Amino acid sequence: GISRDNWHKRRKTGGKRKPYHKKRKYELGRPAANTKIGPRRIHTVRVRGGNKKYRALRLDVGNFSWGSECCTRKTRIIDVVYNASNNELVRTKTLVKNCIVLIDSTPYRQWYESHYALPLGRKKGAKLTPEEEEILNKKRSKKIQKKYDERKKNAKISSLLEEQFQQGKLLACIASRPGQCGRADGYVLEGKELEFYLRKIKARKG
Amino acid sequence: GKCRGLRTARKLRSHRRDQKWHDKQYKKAHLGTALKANPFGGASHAKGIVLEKVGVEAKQPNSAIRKCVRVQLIKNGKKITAFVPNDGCLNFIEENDEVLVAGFGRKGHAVGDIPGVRFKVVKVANVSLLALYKGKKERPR
Amino acid sequence: DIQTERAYQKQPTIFQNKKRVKLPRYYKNIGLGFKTPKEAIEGTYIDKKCPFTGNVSIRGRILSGVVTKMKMQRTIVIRRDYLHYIRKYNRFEKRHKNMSVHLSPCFRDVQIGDIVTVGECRPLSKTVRFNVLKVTKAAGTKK
Amino acid sequence: ARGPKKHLKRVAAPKHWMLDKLTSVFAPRPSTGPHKLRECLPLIIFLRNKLKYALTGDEVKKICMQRFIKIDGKVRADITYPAGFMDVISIDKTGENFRLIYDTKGRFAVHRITPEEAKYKLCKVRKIFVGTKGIPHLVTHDARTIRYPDPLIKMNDTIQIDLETGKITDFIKFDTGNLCMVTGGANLGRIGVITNRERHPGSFDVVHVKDANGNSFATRLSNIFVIGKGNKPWISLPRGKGIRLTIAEERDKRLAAKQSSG
Amino acid sequence: PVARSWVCRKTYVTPRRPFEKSRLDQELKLIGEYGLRNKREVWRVKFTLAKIRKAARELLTLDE
RNA sequence: AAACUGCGAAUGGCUCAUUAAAUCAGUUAUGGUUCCUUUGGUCGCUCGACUUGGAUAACUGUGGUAAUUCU
RNA sequence: GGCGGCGACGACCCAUUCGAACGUCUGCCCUAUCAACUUUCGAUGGUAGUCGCCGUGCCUACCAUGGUGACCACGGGUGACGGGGAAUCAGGGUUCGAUUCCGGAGAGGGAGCCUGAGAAACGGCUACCACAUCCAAGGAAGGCAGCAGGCGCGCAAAUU
RNA sequence: UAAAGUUGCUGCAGUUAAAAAGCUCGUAGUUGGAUCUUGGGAGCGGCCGUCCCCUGCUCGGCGCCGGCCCGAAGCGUUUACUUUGAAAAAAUUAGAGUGUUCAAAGCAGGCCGCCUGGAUACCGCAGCUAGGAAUAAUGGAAUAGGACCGCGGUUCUAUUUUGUUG
Repeated sequence: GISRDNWHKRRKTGGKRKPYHKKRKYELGRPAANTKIGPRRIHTVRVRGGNKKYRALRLDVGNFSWGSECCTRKTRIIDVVYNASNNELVRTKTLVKNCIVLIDSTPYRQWYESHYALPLGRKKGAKLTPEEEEILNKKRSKKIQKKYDERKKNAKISSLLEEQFQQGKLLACIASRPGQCGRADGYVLEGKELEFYLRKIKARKG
Repeated sequence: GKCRGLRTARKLRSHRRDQKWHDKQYKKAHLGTALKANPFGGASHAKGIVLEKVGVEAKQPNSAIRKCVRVQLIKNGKKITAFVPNDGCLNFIEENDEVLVAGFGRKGHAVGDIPGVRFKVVKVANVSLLALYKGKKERPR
Repeated sequence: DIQTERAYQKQPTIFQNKKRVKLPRYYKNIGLGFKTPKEAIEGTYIDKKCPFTGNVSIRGRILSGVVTKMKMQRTIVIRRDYLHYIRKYNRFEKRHKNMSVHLSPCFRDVQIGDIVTVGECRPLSKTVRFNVLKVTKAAGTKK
Repeated sequence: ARGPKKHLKRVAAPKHWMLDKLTSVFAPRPSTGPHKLRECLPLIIFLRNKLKYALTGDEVKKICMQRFIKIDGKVRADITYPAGFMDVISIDKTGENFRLIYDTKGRFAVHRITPEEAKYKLCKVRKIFVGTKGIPHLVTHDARTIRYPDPLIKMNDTIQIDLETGKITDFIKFDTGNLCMVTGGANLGRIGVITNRERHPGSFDVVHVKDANGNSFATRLSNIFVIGKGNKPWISLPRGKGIRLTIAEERDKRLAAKQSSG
Repeated sequence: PVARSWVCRKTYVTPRRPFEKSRLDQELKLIGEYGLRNKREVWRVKFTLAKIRKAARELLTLDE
């Protein structure tokens, strides 16, 4: 059908080719997934060699990695913000590899507040009324409070992530190909990457 | 040759290639003009239908009337004076008879007396003109 | 200085967002006794198609030529002159095959006429199959 | 073709089978297996051409489906089974045992071995692999994935496996002065001591081999197999001993043997 | 794709000049003297010699 | 016997229309891939019923179309 | 009641085999009454994707203005499938190679796809174009560049 | 196809037979002057002919009282050329063997169970490899950012070293 052929197109010299054979099978194109943000719809495709390939068409969660302290969680994908390839694959919210998506923070905020035992996000003035993670900030033993203290000594997070955790939405970079594997896995933008992509979202904004 | 350079292989080759078109035998056999023009269309023989019997005057010094046949071919529909070879063999040919015609010998060139006659008659109505001449076969009637 | 594309440019291997309180650079030895240059290791460029600091392996054929054009970006046109033996006219003819070759920006000072060595690899583009390994500067041209 | 080929033309068959020209359009296409298409010798060609126990390839079907043939310690019932180098064919009802060693010419010959010799065989390793839980793996020239081998064994060493159990007993390491059967190229069937290794980064490493009459020759390291430490082989050798007498000397010895015998 | 040979050569060569009086003389001498039946029979013995002779001359170009 | 299931039907055979750096040949690469089969590995490595479910074909029996390897 | 021998079949993954695919270097006939060609319906690059079994303008989006050429590009012709080979031949060469081996391509013309490890399969399917077959006129069925064989074409080629 | 030295590389012609541009310049193309290792040390055969020699810097073995003699991996201008080696399907061709009754063929066969064969060569170019260094290209030090020397300094840094842990 739609071909992936090296023969349909000109040479170095600019000389057109006469085709010697009709479209082979292995010279194959399948139509683009163009996977969206919605309730999980993944279609299995048979490929060369009787092997499978999962076309995500809707995908709303992903196993994203917070690489600073090496934790990763299944987190909800809420919005596509920026695509470096095509500017029109942001309006039509298409998940591809190296997309800049907003994701939920609450799995990472939960991990931070359970591992470091410090209030992260949480706009200043308010309290926690259920008193669950209020008790998970306090009430440790002798030597394990010392373990949390030794951990607390070097527990500084960047002001950029502090702002994003406060709004409840991190910026993530899709690393998996949701067209191919059927998954929307990736990593969270930090340091120079985050400063770069925030500058590009700011330049596109106005 | 004239350029005896050690690195003159494209000059020596491309020169020969260019000058080989001044050879008459080559140009004939390597253009499409001599073949598209050839009545037989690059065949040894060809069958055609006899439409009239012609008496061609011998070129000169030797002055006899050579009994040829005007032939319309099957393959092209082209018209040909084909010489009836042996003595008194124009009696074996009537009008509207399929004749196998061959070349005369000189590869699309007039041969001796006969002017503008490049072909001879081999068979008449699927019977060889020698067998008729010797009288080993009779004409199918 | 760098990162002028819409996407972020970085080396894929090295991780640059470890918690603190100069970025580290990935390189490799290419093999075949070809020395990785200083500008590959000390430099700040980022090229996926560098045979020293990119995702490409040199295997099969090592060739050479003369750098003839440098107008494409990150890639150059070299020119391989040789002598083909026509056996009829027991002689050679001068023949050439110019090939597009990728030029790693670790080679900062390259001029046309410089005899470049190139290594066979996976196809980097439609017409490129060769990375530059080393550059030997032209006859004289010390100035 | 738009899938795998299933026929082999009699003419396109490898020259070392010594199949005649005129009997059939087709040659027996070796089944997939341990040895390569053009480096093996099918059971049928061993059983009806070399030994002539059969007449036709339907006789070879009758022999093998009585389960009388046992290639390297296990009974096969395929007439086109690729039996290759160092393999041990045990025809058990005749009480015979054959090793497929290359003669001084590129063919495999009828080399009869004793029932004690027929219990082990020698295998060149192709690569060292580290399996899914730090498990070291060999892969031999006949596709044996032998896991937990001795760590001193590296690529281009040979290992002596026992057929019955499939476990390594001894091994020759690829070092200079060791015997070498050449199993590929122009020198196919030569036996000599390895005198020199010549490394080539990227390209193919070549190996010079001195013979038992000082006839030194080179060979690509791919086409080399070590058959004993120093000057003593771990197998029995066919007459000629992979020494490769010249065609002038072959003519001399053949003529001397014919005239002297009568 | 048949299991036949096709391999065949000629055993004779017809001479260039068909009516050399001196050649027709000497070949009919050979036929009558050794009781042969045709000129092909002399021409094939001549061709067996010429093959042997061509082989022998090819060896004389090579060094001792 | 039939029918289901599995496998084969991508080989073989035929032809030379297309095809002029294409095809093909020698030469390398696959550290850039897929691979039924064969061969040898793996097949209580996971910490959580002494054999389960209900269709369908051959079969039996009513048929339709002028007609099919139709159903 | 527990426990066991010798197989057949099936199976994730690895290796091996049979391959296949896409790339490297080098090599092809005639033609200049074909000298400039290729390029915002990709031309040569770069970045990031999509697709693909993978590598890659393979295909998008955005940049860059490149790429090839008298060392003959580009266009045209071929009574051009390529090679191993064949005929002639002192030494050179010239000509041929549709043809049994290897590789390629096609199944009346293009095109699309199902199944499968492997097909863009045609002794598979779906259309269109061409030609053509049964018909109760509503429809159904087709693919001999397989072996025979028939017609046609022819100078030219065998047994249902 | 040879004959055709009537396409001419081998190898043709061009005053008058067909043929040198009207003349000169000129960029690719093609071809390019001379010049840079020679005299010896040693032995055999009967003054002559072949043979052995005219680069250095980690680990070992003919060893010796850190060095020397020797081997191994690596470093050591670029090619072209030539020589060798590796490798390159068979069939075909050349060609070995062998009384298909001869031969074309075939790959078989031969001995009163045994003994054998199914060789070998060639395979233009291009790619790989190791000798040789004449011939032909090519390179250097000339505002000296020239060597080979040991020295004074600087920046980064394997870590050998302070019973173990800063």
